[PDB]
Amino acid sequence: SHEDMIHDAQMDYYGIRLATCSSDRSVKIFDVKNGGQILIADLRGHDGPVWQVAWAHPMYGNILASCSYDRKVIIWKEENGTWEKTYEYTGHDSSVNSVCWAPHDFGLVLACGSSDGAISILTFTGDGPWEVKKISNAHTIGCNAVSWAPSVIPGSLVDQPSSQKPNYIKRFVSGGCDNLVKIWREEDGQWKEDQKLEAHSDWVRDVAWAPSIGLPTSTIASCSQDGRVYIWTSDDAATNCWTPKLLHKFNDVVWHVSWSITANILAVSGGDNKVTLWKESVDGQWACISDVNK
Amino acid sequence: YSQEQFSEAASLLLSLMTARIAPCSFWLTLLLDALPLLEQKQVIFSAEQTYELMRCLEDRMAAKLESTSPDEIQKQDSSIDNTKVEMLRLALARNLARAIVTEGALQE
Amino acid sequence: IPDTSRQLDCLRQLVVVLCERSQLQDLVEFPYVNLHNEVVGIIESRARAVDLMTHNYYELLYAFHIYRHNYRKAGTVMFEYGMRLGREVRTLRGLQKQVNSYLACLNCLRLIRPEYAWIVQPVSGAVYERPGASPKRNYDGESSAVPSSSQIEILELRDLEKEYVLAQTRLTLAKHNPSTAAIAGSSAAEEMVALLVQAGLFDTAISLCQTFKLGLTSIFEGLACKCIRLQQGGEAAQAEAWEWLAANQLATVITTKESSATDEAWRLMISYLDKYESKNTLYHHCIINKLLSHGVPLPNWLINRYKAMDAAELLRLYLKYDLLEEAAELVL
Amino acid sequence: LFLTEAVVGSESFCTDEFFIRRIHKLVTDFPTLMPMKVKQLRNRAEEDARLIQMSMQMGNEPPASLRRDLEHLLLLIGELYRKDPFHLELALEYWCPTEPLQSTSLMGSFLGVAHQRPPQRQVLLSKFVRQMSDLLPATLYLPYLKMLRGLASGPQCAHYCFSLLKANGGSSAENLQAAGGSPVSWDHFFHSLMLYHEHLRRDLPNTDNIHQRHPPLRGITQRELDGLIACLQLTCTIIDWSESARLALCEHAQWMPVVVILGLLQCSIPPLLKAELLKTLAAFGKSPEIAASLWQSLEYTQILQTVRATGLRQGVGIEVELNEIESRCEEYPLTRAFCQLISTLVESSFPTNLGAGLRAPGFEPY
Amino acid sequence: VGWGPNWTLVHNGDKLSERLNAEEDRDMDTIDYGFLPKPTSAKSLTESPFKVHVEKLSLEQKTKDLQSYLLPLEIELKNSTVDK
Amino acid sequence: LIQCYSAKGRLAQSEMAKRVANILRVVLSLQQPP
Repeated sequence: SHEDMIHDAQMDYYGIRLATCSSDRSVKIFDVKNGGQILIADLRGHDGPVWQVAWAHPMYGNILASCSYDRKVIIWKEENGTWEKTYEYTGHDSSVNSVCWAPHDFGLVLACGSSDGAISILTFTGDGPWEVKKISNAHTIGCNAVSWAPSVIPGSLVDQPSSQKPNYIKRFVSGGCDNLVKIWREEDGQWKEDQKLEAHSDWVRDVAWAPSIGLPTSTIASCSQDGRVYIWTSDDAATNCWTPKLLHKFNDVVWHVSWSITANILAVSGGDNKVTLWKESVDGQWACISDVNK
Repeated sequence: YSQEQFSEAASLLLSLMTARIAPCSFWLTLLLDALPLLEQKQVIFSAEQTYELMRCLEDRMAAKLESTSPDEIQKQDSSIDNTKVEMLRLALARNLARAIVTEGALQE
Repeated sequence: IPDTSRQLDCLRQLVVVLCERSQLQDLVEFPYVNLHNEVVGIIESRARAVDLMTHNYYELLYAFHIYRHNYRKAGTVMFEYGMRLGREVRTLRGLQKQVNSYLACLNCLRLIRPEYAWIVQPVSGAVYERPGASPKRNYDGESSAVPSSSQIEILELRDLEKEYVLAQTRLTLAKHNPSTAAIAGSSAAEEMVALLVQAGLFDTAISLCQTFKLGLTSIFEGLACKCIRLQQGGEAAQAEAWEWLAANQLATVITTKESSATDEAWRLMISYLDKYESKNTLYHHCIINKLLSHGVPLPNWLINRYKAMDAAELLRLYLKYDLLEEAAELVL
Repeated sequence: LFLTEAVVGSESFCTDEFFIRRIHKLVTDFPTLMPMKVKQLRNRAEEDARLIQMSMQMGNEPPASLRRDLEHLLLLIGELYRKDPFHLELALEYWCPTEPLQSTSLMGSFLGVAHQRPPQRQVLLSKFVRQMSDLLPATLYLPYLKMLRGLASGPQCAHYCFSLLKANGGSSAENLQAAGGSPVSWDHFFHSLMLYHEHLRRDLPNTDNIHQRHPPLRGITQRELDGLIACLQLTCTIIDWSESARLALCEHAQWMPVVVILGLLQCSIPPLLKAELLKTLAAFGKSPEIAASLWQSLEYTQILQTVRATGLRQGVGIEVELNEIESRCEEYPLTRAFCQLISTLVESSFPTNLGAGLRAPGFEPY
Repeated sequence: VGWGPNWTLVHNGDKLSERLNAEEDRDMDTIDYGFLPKPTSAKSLTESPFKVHVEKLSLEQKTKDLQSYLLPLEIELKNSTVDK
Repeated sequence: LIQCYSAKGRLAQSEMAKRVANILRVVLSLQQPP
């Protein structure tokens, strides 16, 4: 509860089950009904504090890949309403950051953001083995945040009905301590760069792509140490173009820039002790209409 | 056993099973020491006595299996031990059948 | 004899006269090809008609199945006999008969391949005792019918072992106290565990808990209370505890009346943790929580073990239980 | 009714065991000499209960018929054992020996032999009890619990009553209703407690109610009051005269009544129910472990505003209750209940550590 | 904080949910009491929020907008044409 | 092979085999003059 150091809880796709990754070397799971809440599940098997657990998809299966300290990730499986361990992946020197999943048509690939100076990608089919690939030689320091692209091709382009097929090509972005921001794209086994930008004057803290569930609009929100919040939005067709748009001249170190379920509303959380929902109005740019506590 | 006394054999077996002497390496031999007293068919045998004897033997083997390891066995004698347990159970079934026959024939 | 009905009537008359003259070895040794099912049905009808004082029709069926090589049929007959004895009487004799039947069924199931490890519900039927006045003569029970096969649910070897463990726990409770047989015949697993803990049968309590997959909070609370009583008591309490704990652990160090029961309880907890789990720390957590609720910090060897294990958990627990000085020294 | 009132108003029948023996002989010989009369009285009582039910359903006043002779005889036989100072255990001779309560330790001997026949009178009494357990009349919903409480006096009698309750409980249909079901059942008591908790939540879905929107039935209906008092007193007598039954009903895996009773004590409840729950919790904590658990729960929930470093003195709670409702009713049973509860708790477990892990031992506020 | 159906902020940490005229020491009764006598004598010198709660934060607070939202769409349904 | 995936599957397979044998013997007795 509030007595622990909760990072960011998660909710079921339906909205009746809640999960908190508390600092008690375990993960709690409540079932919220009517008014009061009831603690049902207490998963024990996470060494050290747990960062965050991302949800999978109902049509593909309930999978909650938990990421904790001590350089280890635990993939579980649910049966008859009970969760149990089924996969454990460890073997790292530097502390692993966070993990994320893939959207609907993109698949169900787990991205293990490790700060080992390399990238570790874990692909899972559905009920078989786990393909763990390692792309080495990133840069000087390890990565910090990672995000994926929407299921369709990158670039917001109006397609014809019954004429667009979402391919299985992978596109992702990784932001770390390197004063830059890149984007990698692969054809199921060929990671390569796409574009390069030199605008950040400080160490880039985190990045977050917004795969909008409704439009193929590609927009990446970045945050650094000073407070340069640039909204790299790509609204062309099929190419790549990012425009550095300073949202607000912040004076803190924002560590989280989460997106809504439709990747249209942005929730900022950092060293400002508050959360200002700078939503996107019906005329572009930004507008702050709500501000709550951290 | 050389002087032949199956009643005293069963009594000593029950006493040893209730006293529990020596570790598992000799508990195995103590539990095995039952077939020479089970393959026989002569001598008057009581139905209730055979029932309580087989119940005590099964309880002792269950306690031995539970004390060896939680729901598993160790050492190197696994298949041989299982075959010995099976043949001991078969001999015990034959002995209790003979005891039931004797109890039914005594009341004639 | 060619007529099937007349053959059945002749077999019934033979069973009647043999049970009257007390000659069962003849029917046991007489083989019956093809007509084995008819003989089994005749004996079952005779057992449903008469009581169980005149010999044992179910034991005769078991012997016939053993002679004609029918392990599954013998096991089903034994299970039905045990269920009937349990429905007739819930006393020590009934519990012993149920334990014997469960053990015989388990042996018959293990003698064959695991593909037959599950058995269906036995054949229904009532045993009318003492034909004349009341059809049911139960001194400690109701009716005398086995569970019918309406709810098709095959009883697995796990359920059989669970029933055997429950019956043996009831028998152990009745042996430890004669005025508790009928109480354990209808009591619950939690009450059984509490009684075993308050008596001193920790081995059987742990076995029952491991078979039932329940919790050990009550056992840990009882162990902590016993440790507190031994720490705050005297030589009389030490001797009273030794008289019940002298047969629980492997006597590696020669026991004596000089040293108290503190080291004995410590070695007992060590052995129990090693038999349970060497990685799960919930048992140690509950133990130290109950000790702090009693009003005494955890022992030095517990401190050393959990310090070589972790440290942040110790700091958090000390900060929660207001051990500020100990937590400060440990974090320093 | 006349003889029951005349015996109760006098203290002459208390002495002389021969008087108790003679009245027990009379009670046992009445139904043996009245065969079809018992069935006729049962049918008349069932008809009167059905008429009362249909009248209260259609809106008319319930008819007061003179067919309560069975309930009057039951009241007499229940008050006799309650007022008799001797300890001969008439329930042992009244009940049937076929109930699960034997002291066996041998094989086929010493209360363990099978193929036996209980006495014919006890068999007939058990059959009548099993027949009356189904289709219970609505006019005798409270006398049954009253007589159960009256017969639960004594160790072996309480054990027999617990065995009967365990045999009655389970997956049944005619043992969970009121106008046609028997109240003696674990599932029945649990569903009743759940209904009362639902009524309290409908009044206010939070602890410590501040305003009542509508008056519930439990409080305005005398039948529910009598039933709850009778059931609580029966459970208290059972847990006071027996320990195995108390442990069995306290370690229930279906539902946890300890938390329900704790919430009811935290919230506002009539003083009679408060004192009943207090003495029930005392009889529960008669054991050392249960006493330690109850003391820890009491120190964690704080009934009395224990002030050692901070806290509102003379705040809302037991003090406010005894100054308001006790003073309004001019009766103070809650004080005696709390006193005996804390006395038993201190006797069974000394306060070695007050509170959970955020307090310190100290009897200064108390 | 958490997330939900687009503009639906659930509870997770600290936020400003719906306000209600029911705080302590106000006009016309409306009072409450917190866990005051819980820490007595020895305690842990550390204050932190206890327990949690699952509430909702909305911005409409209107029950008569159903007609204003349905009637224009009800008329649009007549002029709408299926494309398939 | 049919089902035989667990205990319930093996029980269903045994029941199906028994029913097949019963149907076979019944149709044989029906084809033969009673």
